[PDB]
Parts: sequence; structure tokens; C-alpha cells
Amino acid sequence: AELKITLKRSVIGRPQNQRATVKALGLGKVNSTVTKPANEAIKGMVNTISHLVDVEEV
RNA sequence: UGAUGGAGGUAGAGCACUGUUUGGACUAGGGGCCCAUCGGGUUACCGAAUUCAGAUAAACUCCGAAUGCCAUUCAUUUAU
Repeated sequence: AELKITLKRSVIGRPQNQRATVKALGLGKVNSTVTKPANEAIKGMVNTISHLVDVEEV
């Protein structure tokens, strides 16, 4: 259905795939929160930022 | 980012060829004498006529890949 999401790391020192996928979601500051519905593009967005981002399923 | 279709010989085991290669069988027949002045060239090297196994590459390979790239009146998010 819907997901929550949150940064817990920094964007610094990371390649330009991961910066682009972060800005594509709308994640600017650390510990910001964005809620978005579960598509099958968004699960692919998260399967490349899995280590920077934590996911709650609300 | 997800889905779909395709372009192309990189990572090497691999006796498809090109060169490099180690053992065994085998003979087409030859090693100064043949053994001899017609039958076994003989112990032995035996390749190519053959063939049983094993090695190997950057300029050797019918065939790949990890989405890397190019494309789509396609999908979701974002702002170029």
C-alpha cells in the first residue's frame, strides 16, 4: 500500500546513481520523512538506497 | 528507477580452426649396414595416412555475460 521513507545517513561520498535516486524521492535533510505509495518502480528505488534509507510500511 | 525489444565477443574450463604442446597404440614407410650378391629392415625415432588420452592465449575461439549503453505516444516520483 504505502511506505515511509527516511534518511539516516549522509549523501556525501556516494556515486551519482544514489544522489539522483535520493533527489528523485524528495529527500533533502537528514532524518526527513516522505510517505509514498507502493508501486513497483518505488521498490526498485529503495533496492538501490537500502543502506542509506530505512523503510516503514504504514 | 520498473517493464519490453535489440545492438556486441569482455570475464575461460572448451582435441570447432590458427600457432605452442606431453604420454600411449599404430605403421605408409624408410634409419651407414638391411638380416641379405625370394622371406623377417629389424633393437629403435616414428609424424603426416590414422587414433586414445591430457595442456594452453593479447594480436586463437558455433555461444553467452553483471542491464553498462541506445530506444518506447508505456508506468510512478521528481525538476529540469
